[PDB]
Amino acid sequence: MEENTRQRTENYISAKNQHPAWILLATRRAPLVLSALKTLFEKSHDGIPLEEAIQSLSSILIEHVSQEQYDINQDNPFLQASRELREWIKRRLIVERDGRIFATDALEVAITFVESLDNRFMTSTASRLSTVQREIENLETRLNPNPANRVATLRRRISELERELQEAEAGHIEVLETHQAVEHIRDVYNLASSLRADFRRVEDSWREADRALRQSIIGEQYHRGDIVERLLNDQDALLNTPEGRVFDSFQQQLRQSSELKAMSERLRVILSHPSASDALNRLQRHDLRWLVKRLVDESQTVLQARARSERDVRGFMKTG
Amino acid sequence: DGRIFATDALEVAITFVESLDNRFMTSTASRLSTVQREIENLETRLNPNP
Repeated sequence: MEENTRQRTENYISAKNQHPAWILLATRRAPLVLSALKTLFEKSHDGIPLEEAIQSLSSILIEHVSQEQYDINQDNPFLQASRELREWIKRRLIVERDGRIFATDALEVAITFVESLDNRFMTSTASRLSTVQREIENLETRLNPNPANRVATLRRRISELERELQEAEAGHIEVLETHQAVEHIRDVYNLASSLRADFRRVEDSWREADRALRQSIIGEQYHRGDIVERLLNDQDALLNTPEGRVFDSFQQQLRQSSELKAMSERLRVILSHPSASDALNRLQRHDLRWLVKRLVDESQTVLQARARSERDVRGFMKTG
Repeated sequence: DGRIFATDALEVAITFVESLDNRFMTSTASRLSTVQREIENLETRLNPNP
């Protein structure tokens, strides 16, 4: 379909004139600011404390003072860092939240773009095709409701695994070549890293939904009993909004203690293997080593972020 | 050859705006299942002990 094509131009004009990331990319000083921000958050576990961030930013400013054409300050690093950080918060690029600072989704996308723009390592690896093949293999074998097809698929899979077991019993096994392992490690890192990319879009979904709820209530005459069911209706509405729905299923899976613990153990043994150190620098390996911890804590943070809207029912209903 | 094709630059630029509001999402239980399965595969392959 192509009827929307007329409207898409207006949509893109909107995005250009308002969206944070795009506006950032158009600034005369875009690369310097984006690089500074990238470096700042490149070391984060979670939201960084305001003063830790201030120190790091002031130090980084010192490193780039030689770029004098941009009116970069040359006599006061802490004041400059504070001014710039305040401005960036004004740019809707980072959040005045809980004494810490987090990367707005706009910053996430701008980082992904520019960091994926120059001459670099590509977004893929030689192992991507194998992963896609396995994923399609599972997607088809599970979408197919014909039980006959499913049982036949299992009959052949079990035979393949039986071949493998017999081969190993006879004393023959196979392992990855070094560079093959390098590519697989890079593939793992590329995949798992994307899991973090959308938490703070779900956060914004909750924020916008809650602000829309409170905004529509400007009809002070509204029969307040509606919220007795709207308490469930908001949850249902966001449980079909792909953000909240997918995040809820993600939590449902994230609660499988055995699977997450096993995946962490496997990640540990993978990072231990020598090839790991070659595929990734120490920073990336440290990031991946505790990844499960990061996901757990970020999900819990987003939960306690939606928490604000949860109590809003009584704040709306009651008076006295 | 008389035809026209989009350079990689334009491909990436398109991928940028399309990753704005109308973007697709990856923080998914599906993605986690993929990563879990494929990490199992990677570990088992890297294990040399028969």
